[PDB]
Amino acid sequence: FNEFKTPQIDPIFDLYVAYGYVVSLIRGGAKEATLIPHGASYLIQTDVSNEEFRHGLVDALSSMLSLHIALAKLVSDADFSAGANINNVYWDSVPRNLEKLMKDLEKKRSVKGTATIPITLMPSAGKYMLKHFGVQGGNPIKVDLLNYALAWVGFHYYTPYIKYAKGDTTWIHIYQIAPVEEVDMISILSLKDLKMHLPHYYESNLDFLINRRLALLYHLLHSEALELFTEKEFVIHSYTLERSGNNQAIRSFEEEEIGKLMDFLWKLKRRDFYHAIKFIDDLLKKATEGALALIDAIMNERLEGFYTALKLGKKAGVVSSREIVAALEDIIC
Amino acid sequence: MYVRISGRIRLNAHSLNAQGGGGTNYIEITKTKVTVRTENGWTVVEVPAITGNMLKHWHFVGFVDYFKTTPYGVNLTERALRYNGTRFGQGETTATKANGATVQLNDEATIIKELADADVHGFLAPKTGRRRVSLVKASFILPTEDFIKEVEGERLITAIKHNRVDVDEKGAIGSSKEGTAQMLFSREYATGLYGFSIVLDLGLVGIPQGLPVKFEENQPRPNIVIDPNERKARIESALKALIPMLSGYIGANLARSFPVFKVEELVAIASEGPIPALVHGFYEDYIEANRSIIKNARALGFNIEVFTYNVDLGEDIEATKVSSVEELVANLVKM
Amino acid sequence: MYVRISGRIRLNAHSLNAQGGGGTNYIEITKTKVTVRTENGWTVVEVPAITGNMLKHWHFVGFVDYFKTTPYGVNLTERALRYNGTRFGQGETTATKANGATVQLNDEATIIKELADADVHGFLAPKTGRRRVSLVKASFILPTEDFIKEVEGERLITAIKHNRVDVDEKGAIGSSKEGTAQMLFSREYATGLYGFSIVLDLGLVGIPQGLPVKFEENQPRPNIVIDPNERKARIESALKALIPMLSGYIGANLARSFPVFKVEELVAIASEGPIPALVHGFYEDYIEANRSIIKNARALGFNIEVFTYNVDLGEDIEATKVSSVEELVANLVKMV
Amino acid sequence: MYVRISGRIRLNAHSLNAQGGGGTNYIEITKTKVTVRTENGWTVVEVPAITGNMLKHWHFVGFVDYFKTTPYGVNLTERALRYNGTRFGQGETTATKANGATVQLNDEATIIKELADADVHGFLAPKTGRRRVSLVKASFILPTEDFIKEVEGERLITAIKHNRVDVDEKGAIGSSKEGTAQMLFSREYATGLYGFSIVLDLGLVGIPQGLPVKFEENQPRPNIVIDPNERKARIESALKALIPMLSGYIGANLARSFPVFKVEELVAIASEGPIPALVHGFYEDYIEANRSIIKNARALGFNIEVFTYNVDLGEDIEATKVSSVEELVANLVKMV
Amino acid sequence: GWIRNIGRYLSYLVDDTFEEYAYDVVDGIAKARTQEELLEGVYKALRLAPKLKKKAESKGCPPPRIPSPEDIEALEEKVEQLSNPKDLRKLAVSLALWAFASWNNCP
Amino acid sequence: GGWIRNIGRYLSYLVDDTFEEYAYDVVDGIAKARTQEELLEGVYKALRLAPKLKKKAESKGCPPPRIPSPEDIEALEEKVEQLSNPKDLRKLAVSLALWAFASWNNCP
DNA sequence: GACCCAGT
DNA sequence: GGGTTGGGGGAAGCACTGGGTC
Repeated sequence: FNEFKTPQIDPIFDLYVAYGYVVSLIRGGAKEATLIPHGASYLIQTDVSNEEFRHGLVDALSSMLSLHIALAKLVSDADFSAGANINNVYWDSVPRNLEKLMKDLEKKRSVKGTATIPITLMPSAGKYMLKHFGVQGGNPIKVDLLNYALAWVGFHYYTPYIKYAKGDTTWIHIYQIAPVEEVDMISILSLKDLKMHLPHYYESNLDFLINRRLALLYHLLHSEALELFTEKEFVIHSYTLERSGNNQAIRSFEEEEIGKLMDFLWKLKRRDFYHAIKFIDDLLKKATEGALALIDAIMNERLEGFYTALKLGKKAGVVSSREIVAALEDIIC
Repeated sequence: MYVRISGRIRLNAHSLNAQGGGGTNYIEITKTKVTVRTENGWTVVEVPAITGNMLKHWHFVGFVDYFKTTPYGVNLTERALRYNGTRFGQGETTATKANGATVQLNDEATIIKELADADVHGFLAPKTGRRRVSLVKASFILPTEDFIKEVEGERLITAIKHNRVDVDEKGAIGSSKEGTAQMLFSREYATGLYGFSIVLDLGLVGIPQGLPVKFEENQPRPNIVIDPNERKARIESALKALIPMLSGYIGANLARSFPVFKVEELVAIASEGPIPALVHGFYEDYIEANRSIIKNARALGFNIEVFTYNVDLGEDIEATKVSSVEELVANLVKM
Repeated sequence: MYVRISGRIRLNAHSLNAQGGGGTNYIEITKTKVTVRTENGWTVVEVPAITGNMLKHWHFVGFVDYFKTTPYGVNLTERALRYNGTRFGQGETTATKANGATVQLNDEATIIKELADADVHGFLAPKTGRRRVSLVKASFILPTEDFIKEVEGERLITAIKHNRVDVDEKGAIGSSKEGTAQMLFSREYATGLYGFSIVLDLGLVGIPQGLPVKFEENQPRPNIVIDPNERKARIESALKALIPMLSGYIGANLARSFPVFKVEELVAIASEGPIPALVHGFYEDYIEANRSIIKNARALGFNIEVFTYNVDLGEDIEATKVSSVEELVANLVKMV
Repeated sequence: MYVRISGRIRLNAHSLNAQGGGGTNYIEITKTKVTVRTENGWTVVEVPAITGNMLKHWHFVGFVDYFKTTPYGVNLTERALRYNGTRFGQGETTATKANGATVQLNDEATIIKELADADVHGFLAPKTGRRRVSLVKASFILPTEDFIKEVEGERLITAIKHNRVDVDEKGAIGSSKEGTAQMLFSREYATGLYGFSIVLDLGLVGIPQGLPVKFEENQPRPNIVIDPNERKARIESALKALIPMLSGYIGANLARSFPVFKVEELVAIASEGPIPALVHGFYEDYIEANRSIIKNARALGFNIEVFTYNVDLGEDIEATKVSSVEELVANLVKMV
Repeated sequence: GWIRNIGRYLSYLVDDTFEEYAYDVVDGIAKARTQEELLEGVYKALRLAPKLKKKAESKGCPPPRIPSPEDIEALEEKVEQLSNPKDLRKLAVSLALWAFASWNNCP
Repeated sequence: GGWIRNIGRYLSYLVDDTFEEYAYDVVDGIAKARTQEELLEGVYKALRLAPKLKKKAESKGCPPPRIPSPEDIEALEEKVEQLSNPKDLRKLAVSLALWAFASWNNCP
């Protein structure tokens, strides 16, 4: 039993850094591991040595550099380079740190530098803090390279994100699952499957990505991952990085729960599968304003939401399959 | 002087606390969550709530409106008339009044006298410190869980589309290159029964918090560093600023929504000295709890006058039957 | 000079405020959930309603029509005369005057000195950055609580199908692919004891937000940009824009719906000063509220002018028994 | 020049404005829910009514019929000559002139110059986006509130069942097995003391809405794209279109319809300036509302002429006693 | 469940294969809350039987099957004791939900 | 309870085919009524066409229609007097008219 | 406190 | 009852104060 200590800085940043510990220990084995939740600490309990932890990190960063150099001061189009990154100054600074550990971890040397965390990994960051009177200069939140590198590895593989640019503006929505009572390797590895690599949709037909609460449904639709949430308990945390008119700021940040959405989709896509995706995609593409009434009815069990969306969507175009109607009444009864 | 108003409000179909419209087209209204106890458990609902920043901004708006009536309207900052509410800055030491007078930031004594807006809501000056606490405090406007107990569902969010017609040099319609402004967006309006609670601190108007008392004749008296006759006028300028609240001037989109506003029930306490707030207009047990809190303050030596509007509030309390906010103000302006 | 009008209207047979789109059949009417009692708790009930946007647009339409007759009608936006409410949208850096001139976009007062549209309904200047708060505030149109309590919400919506007769020159209507754009569409119509609570703030006309006062000898004097006679004429036109509100020009689709109207109980308060808004007519027991809003407010030192119709009040205040809204606004334009 | 007509008429067993059966035989009539005062409380009841689409279509038919009389009837629409009310259905970019020429839909002024019907009735050109709101507003046709109070509805439907006779050379009715036509369908008809109200905005004919005035010398001067004689002829045709609006050419069912439909009382106002619309006949107390709206308006220095029937509107009103319906628009047209 | 045999008739008035497109009845039945408009709305849907009977024959497919009266009373016997809106909406919304289906029987 | 189906079977013979009799006016008036008085008027108008339909079915080969029992008349009479409020009057006004359209085997 | 940046 | 049409196209957020570095 080693019980790797995890520093507590931010409830969201600590989620990313601690939840990203598993991607390295899997590369190094670490059989019989667990992750005890603490709300924000989220401590890993594993009976493994510290030496293989760096062997996990070197493989993870080799994968990161292979992804980065493949696409294209050099700026890629990956999650850690330009996908979820809203600030251009971190388009090249972030990879430079990632390759920097190649001169530090390969020959078994500890970290000595300390970098600046961007807003994408942790929204509470910024430039203008308040201590006693007025503001300051730069970013007072400075993160050591050890905890800095452990966040991007968990961010790229596990937590998904949706990007919808439409030319000058840009909307980035980031969702992540946080365990709250217990979790094991069965769930944390399964959550990795939800990641959407290169979620660059653009055009104009795919406008349904408006609003975060509507983009989460589209992200979840095409990922029929593990449905363990019917017996487990998990929470979804989401945040947006709006860049309307080249104005990088956060305008939407809400806390919801994913278990009821899991149950809704699990109970919906059971009688048939061919027509359910077609129906939901049609209502999302055509009934842009109507799918909000459908998504809102899920976290509160709203009866009128199950009808308003269908009413507003049928007028444009809807297949309206038979087996899916019986799926809604399975939740209703 | 020291007035605590609270109660329940029935307003519906109102656009308050929108998401802007910088690039988002569907302007969905803010959505909140509230817990409610039922069937030996707790359940939540996605119901909107309005922040009290709207209430504070409208108090600021009404303060200058009722301050321009009296001939004492000279002592007011220029930024207050344009609804700025910046209150100087990290390096701004001079003030911009209606006549252009300059004010030096050295202490609250020379600030609350020459300026009136900076005293009700406070100010700050990081260059020289001297922060002023807001004398008026607002509360978040959220729907009561009694309405949830009797509803626990329904849409209660009216989504309506609005169109902005546009014309060309002769009446043509463009798509993406003709230079048109045709737009088709959505607006969500909120309904339900909410609650309100406002506290006023008129005892610190013209009296600095650092030296609230004179204390030079072995007799503690209020340290009114301003002229009493205009201090009394300033009392009403802030007391009547809550009148527009009880009429409909709440939130934004007033030109296009103007919430259907009518208070069903309220309770207030007025006193010469500091007094506790009764209850937020949220919990079901908001009457009897007040029935307790009054007897929790009378035994301590507080000359509290209770004003009730559409509530019996028992019979032992010497409450006054109030039928509107205006006669409450008229009964408070005397003292 | 702030005036508050609030009252009832037996507005019925109207397809106003309709949610439909080109590619959307069955153009249906707006429905707003409301809170009522129905001898029980504060329950929620569905009922058709009308948006205040519409009322604002039709107030603009009436205001420009009544401002045409004014001798200073040349000082108005050309697009305003085109029955268009697009006041400084996106795509242009300036507007066009009625005579064909333009408007310059740095100072707020110079925008409204030769234009009477942004001085009566506000404006927005995207590229420049400046903005102006609105003058007239319109409320939603909701029926009385007791009306929907007695009928407990029995549909209250009538859907009528309408079609055209687009027959070809030969005299036959065959296939869609034939070229006959002829079809069946449905319109929803509603009824009820609706209510409105429009408010106007004529004390801010010609007063720029940046520099509302001058204080050249340190005296109370708001900074007016237009001539006082021009300001009086603009205020009179704004007040005269209220007659079409009850005259049937509530909403669009008058060519096919033109809802029926009748002057119900109305209350108007105006005393040329800061005045609180009135109580909306959506609540059945609001009349007694009007017996307490202005009962003691008159004793506060305000020369409140009250004009009432179809209500006896508490027979204790100086409430003028005005016949209709045109006499009401005639009594208002004579005191400015 | 603006005109407002309203009043009370009586209909007896008319099948005007029906949904259009379909396979179904009972040809269900359009039912509209309206408010009823009632000594107990405000209730709602459904009654058969007539939509405004009809009134507008029949007004257009009368307008084109009386415009054919004028020598300048060449500048018309081929669809208008064919009694078609549709305006540029999607599928064609340009249009066809009634003379047989082709009308280019690129300028609103040219469209209104070459199309007299679309100038007053508006149009819709989604292909090029040309829009113009109609100068005529038509309301519904509803029974008055006092009528419903004194009759309580009593389901107010007269159902008569008809058949179709298909007699061939053999003279066999058949059994719907060879290709015959022997079926039984039902048509219903409605009666009641209804009301009418139509608004005419005859001040924009010949003037595009995009450019209402020229202001060549900073003076009010409307810009007309046509010669004044054509404008006067169009005004005369529009005024004469209202004469059949109370004669019987209202509704549909041109094979069984045309009930009595004679006016019992009518009220009208006419003035070149902006004037309010009179109360549509629906209520038992609209007479004094109209009296006030026509009396107080004259106090504002408005050159407005009021015509009335049946009700003299007291002795203080100088309104003449107009008996028929053509003399009203006639006295209006001599005063231009 | 006496629902699968009645929802297909409600679906007959929304499907594209039968172009009559009457959503007024669906809107009336969806927003039925207290005691009466739920029974009144379903009347409008069940009345338009001829429409569908003629429209199916006008194209070639067999006429639609009218729901059997063996289970209609299940709504009347259930709406009585379920007077409160707590569980009455719970089935009123499902009645309108089952109206938005395809039921492709007219190829 | 029990008589609703019996009266609905009778009302079914007025809207079904194989009878050449289609009178929707009365069935429309029975359901979407406003006052208790017109309910029994519509019931009478629907019930009046008993003898004209009791004989044509057997002539066309269909079994004769089963006339509703006179005992159900007592129930429908005694249900309406004590219930005068319009709140729960429309539900019974439309309950009997609902069974007019069903799958009754009128002509097997 | 003046610099920085993007791809259908 | 017996057939013709079920939207039609156009619009379905611009500008506006970007927040990080160094």
